[PDB]
Amino acid sequence: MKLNSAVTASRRKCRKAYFTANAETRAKMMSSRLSKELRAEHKIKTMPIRRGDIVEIFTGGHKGTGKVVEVRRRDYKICVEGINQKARNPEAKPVPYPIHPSNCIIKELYMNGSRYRAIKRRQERNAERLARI
Amino acid sequence: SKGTASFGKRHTRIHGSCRRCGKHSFHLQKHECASCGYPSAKMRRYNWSYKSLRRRTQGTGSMSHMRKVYRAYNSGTLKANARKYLAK
Amino acid sequence: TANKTLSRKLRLAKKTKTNKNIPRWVIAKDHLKKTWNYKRHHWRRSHLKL
Amino acid sequence: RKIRRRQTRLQKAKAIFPCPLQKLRPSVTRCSQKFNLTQRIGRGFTLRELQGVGLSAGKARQIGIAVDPRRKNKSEESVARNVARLKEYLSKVTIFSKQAKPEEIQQAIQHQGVVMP
Amino acid sequence: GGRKRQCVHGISYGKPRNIGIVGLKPSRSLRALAEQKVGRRLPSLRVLNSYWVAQDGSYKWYEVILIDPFHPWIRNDPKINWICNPVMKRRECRGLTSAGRKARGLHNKGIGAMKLRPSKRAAWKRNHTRSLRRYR
Amino acid sequence: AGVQCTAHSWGPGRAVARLPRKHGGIGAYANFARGGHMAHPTTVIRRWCRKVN
Amino acid sequence: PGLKAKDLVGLSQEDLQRKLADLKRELLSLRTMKATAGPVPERIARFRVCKKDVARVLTVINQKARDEARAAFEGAEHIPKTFRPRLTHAMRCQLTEKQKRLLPSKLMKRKLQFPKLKYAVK
RNA sequence: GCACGCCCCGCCGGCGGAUGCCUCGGCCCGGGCGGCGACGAAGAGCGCGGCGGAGCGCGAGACGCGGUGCGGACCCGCCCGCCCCGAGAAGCACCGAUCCUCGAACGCAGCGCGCCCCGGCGCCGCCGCCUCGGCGCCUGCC
RNA sequence: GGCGGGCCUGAGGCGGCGGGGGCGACGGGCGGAACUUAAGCAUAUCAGUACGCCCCGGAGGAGAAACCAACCGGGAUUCCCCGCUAGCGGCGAGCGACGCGGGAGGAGCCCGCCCCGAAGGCGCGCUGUGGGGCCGCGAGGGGGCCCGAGGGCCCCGCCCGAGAGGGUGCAAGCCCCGUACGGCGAGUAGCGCUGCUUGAGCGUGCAGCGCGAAGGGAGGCGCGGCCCUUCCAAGGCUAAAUACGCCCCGGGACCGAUAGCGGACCAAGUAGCGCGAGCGAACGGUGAAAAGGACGCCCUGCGGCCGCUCAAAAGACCUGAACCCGGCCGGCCGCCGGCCCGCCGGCCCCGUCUCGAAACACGGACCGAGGAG
RNA sequence: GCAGAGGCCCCGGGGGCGAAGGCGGCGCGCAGGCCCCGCCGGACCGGCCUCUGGUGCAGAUCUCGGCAGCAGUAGCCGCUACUCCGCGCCCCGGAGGACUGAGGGGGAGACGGGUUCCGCGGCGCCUGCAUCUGGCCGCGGGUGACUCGGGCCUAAGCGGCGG
Repeated sequence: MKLNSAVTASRRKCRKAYFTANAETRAKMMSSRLSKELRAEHKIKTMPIRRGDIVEIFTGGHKGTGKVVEVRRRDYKICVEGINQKARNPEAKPVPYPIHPSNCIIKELYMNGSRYRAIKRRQERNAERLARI
Repeated sequence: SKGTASFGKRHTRIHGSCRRCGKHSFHLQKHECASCGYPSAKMRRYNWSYKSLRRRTQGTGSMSHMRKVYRAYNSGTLKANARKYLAK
Repeated sequence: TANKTLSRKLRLAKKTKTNKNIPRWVIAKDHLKKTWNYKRHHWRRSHLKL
Repeated sequence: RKIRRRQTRLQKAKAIFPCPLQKLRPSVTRCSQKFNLTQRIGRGFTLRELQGVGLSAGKARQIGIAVDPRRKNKSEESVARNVARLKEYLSKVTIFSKQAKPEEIQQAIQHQGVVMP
Repeated sequence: GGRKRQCVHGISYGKPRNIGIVGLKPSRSLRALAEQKVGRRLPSLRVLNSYWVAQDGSYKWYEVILIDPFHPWIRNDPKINWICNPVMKRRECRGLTSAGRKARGLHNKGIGAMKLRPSKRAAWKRNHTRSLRRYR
Repeated sequence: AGVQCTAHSWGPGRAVARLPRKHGGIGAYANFARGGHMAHPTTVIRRWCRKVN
Repeated sequence: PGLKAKDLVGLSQEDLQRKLADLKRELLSLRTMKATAGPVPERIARFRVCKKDVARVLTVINQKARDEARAAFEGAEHIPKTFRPRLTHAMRCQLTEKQKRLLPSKLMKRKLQFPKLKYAVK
């Protein structure tokens, strides 16, 4: 059970948080498990999804691997490259099938310079936790 | 003649717009506002209608200065207050 | 009326300026679905300043 | 309300660790013939009761004994009962003075509830 | 003189007990009326107390001591800095002056004053409150 | 609840029912009416706690 | 993105005042072009950048004048209301802690005569 | 008779929005708070977005501007703008300003009109100060 | 009769500062109803209420006895528990405190008077100043079957200081976010007459007026005497315990779109109505994803058709009832009973008051939801 | 019987291998009702014990929503009036025939409306028949003053005034 009474277990209040979250919270909420190779490399279980990330969806329709090309935060869904809806005619624009970030596992990350710093910041806080918090 | 025929002779505005409340309540002959109370300095509020009180009240508008100063009191206006209370 | 005052004319001109339908691009951006302003007034059926 | 009142007492108690929350108050006969032979706690010690222990009103209040200058004893027995009660408190009270020796002020135990009920 | 009720045409329509306009006696003394009148005339100042100076067949004169709460001498004075506190704003409007407290009956203690202590209204509220405890 | 409307009965002689009606004749202030008060509204003064020795 | 405040903060007031007039004249041209655009414009991205640019230059000018004036009236009795500590209306009119804790000499001496002792009860 | 009209041996279609299921909303009950204003409040009017109606939010520096610390890639349409170990999208906090007209509402009216040096120009109090009135109590002088 | 100076009373300006107005609660001060109850109605009650006005504060008010008592006494105020009686009242209907006692919480003081007199807060003042919370990590799941999609089913593990919850394509401790675990005293008292008020009763508290003390007040039946107990009014301050909306935060044996706020719908005090004060709605839900309808055909075109996307059109929307209606399709017509089933036999329109209703008594076109111990 | 609560439902109740609900049809019960089956539907649902109630409708000139017969019914009977041809509309152009008849169905203002004004396009709304019309809808525009009026003066009046 939860001993911090300051937090809410109300279905209505919690759902409002998800539906109406600030962008900075929406981004963390949209996170995906790193692959076991990346877990050994960066020593972090999950990273928030970015645009340039190779991802393997283990979902039911559209299971596959792809690089994210669009992150739609308002719908809370990401669009990898490759995974698309069936096209009515061959001569038509391909529509990406929106996939939940939770339905996919990251295979490669866009390291940037802020992402390197963020992995370091988390690694330090995780080490302090591992030292008997 | 008591009804529709006499409705034809209506062609004047007895109430104009109020400087303070912006409502078609400012009598133009008597120079007073039916709802705002203008030209009185006290706003006209009567507890018999709470619905009227709800229609024009704090919070039915921007509440700009108050919102910012309430937020500031929650942050760092109390500490600035302590410096002037310490005074000289 | 042709002998109006600027302060009556300027409050009436706001209504003429804002009697507009939602821009079509706004409906597309917000997925509004309801495309009627509902604050729009037609001179014959309306009584502004009343 | 019980929770808020406990917290207020706990926070006030913390603010004066050695000092008890409650001041010594006198043993007074419950008023009326219906309770003549029972005693209860009263607002404060008379100045005659105070002279039995040789304490001024200021000193008594500074050492946590309440003082009532309004109360008049009304009997020789009341002075003696209250003078006795002050002597027990004065022996029980320990005054921490001349530089706060932290381990010895920390060692001190706050008395909780009515002093000498 | 005594009060005359402000009812138009001298008529107070209602049950017979409330039909009377000229024999009423004011609820507050003239000493208190004087303080309230000089409080409206000067809302910036605070009212200490009032003394009688003179009387005639139609008018009584009372003299009131008013304190400027924001003067340096008054603010920097331990004896009178209490008036500078904001709670003492318009004391004569709230019956806290001696004359006002005489009208409320607070000049009396014990028997007769038992139902008018925090206020006559507050005693009525406490006495007539129905306390529905959780275990009743 | 149900009593912030201003409704007074139109009365006998308008071929309507006698219940309180608003300005347009919309029924109001009655358990049967839509938007009317409950006939006996719930209260917070109910005894919630029972006593056991 | 347009002007950065850091470049403007370095500039002297005279250069900042020319900078504003040039952006104001440019704004009249940008608004004239929109009026004469007819069918449709090219999004006029320059227009927003130069409306926010006018704001930045005016912002820096105010800080340049506000600080200057705050320094000139520093420690003077009765400084301007704008530079006075913000507080609230009530806080200005509230008594200082010293004035609140001021005591009559007899009440001060007696408080000194019996200090608040710390004591424990067995 | 037929058609109609019913009844319904089933089948199919309208019309309506019941019933279910839900639900970023209420409502009750606890806490916390108690923080507006002549340094211009609350309220109101007008305006402000590249393409802009309502709402919001702002105020001619306008759908915002600056500072500091987070944050770390997006910004609902079309855009164009970012992207890069900082270069800096969304978002978050706190602070500095800007803040049109009305309004306690303050040169006078409410949209028109002054006086006056460039500062300005409302009222009532308190405390100083400056000027000065009185066949008030006097005092010289004449 | 002028001419200056000091005092005193005023006048104009200038400077510094302060006031004003807002808040549907709580709080103080006043002005103050009536419906109602009395089975009528005047006193009474409602009610020292609504409402009007004034005024603060985070609380306010109250407050260190001219107090209660009658004891083998207590000891400012406020608040709670208690007795709810003592009393009041066309002694009718009704109304109504308090002391005890048990708790919460506790804290005391000042001015005038008098003494000194400018030592003071010194342009004043001797008509008296001064002294006496933010930040932060965060555990552990696979295989098969099947499905549009597991979060399902079957086998078998793992993490639990975490099996509160929220999301994710179906019901997830291990897919994600989180959760548990952290870190940095005089025109007065009184009295006389009057009026309001109280349970206060030859007077509970006030008040007008007339009169006006010096030792004085009180002790729940007036008046005169004598005691006894017990206090010191006509000046002021004061924390705590207590009350409470807006707003923020959590929770509920609450409501679930005719319900719950009037208002769940991106614009509700809105749309609309009223000359105005004011009044005041309706409107939730496509899907997992807009994939929001491929292509061919016939159209002058409108649009039809074929089918397409989808798990499904779910096609402007979930489910899709009843009333009512149209096509086809039987049948001949209401209820009850018998029988193969269209014949025979029975059969007034219910609810309602009422001695008595099929009544030419009343309400009821129909159907759905809501609707009263 | 309903809606919730605390339990139970022998490997941890029933459920996308189909929940609630809707529609028909059996069975069971004296009945309130219950069960099952097919179909539609597309995510939840209970049996039993204990508990709680804003707990069951035919009526209230009941509320609110829908909606029938009537019924293709009553009506679309003020202002004398239209016709021919031309894309031919009640539109427009030409030809006729008329009407309002200078207290006008004329040309203009005050007030009240507040964009109705103008040009262009359009018929989905509206134009109680139609429309190719429009005061309707979309788009773009439109009101220029030393001499006209406001502003100024005073009127009836109203406000201000040490108080």
